[PDB]
Amino acid sequence: TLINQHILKPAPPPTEIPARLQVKPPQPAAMKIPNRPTLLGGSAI
Amino acid sequence: SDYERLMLLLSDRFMRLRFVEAWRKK
Repeated sequence: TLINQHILKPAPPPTEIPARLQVKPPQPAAMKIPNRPTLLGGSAI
Repeated sequence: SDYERLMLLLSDRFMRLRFVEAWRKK
């Protein structure tokens, strides 16, 4: 058995839209291998 | 050549060998 936590309350944190772009075709393309951990949400044009 | 200038939008287009040839010497 295990005793579990609970969700608190509707708390709203919105994200924001950053500005840069990238081209680089290698797998790391940043600091490490996976990409959806290291890609900025939704970027501005 | 403004077709190529349109077809290249958002393209934006040996130092790490230097810092490893010293450590391969050591």
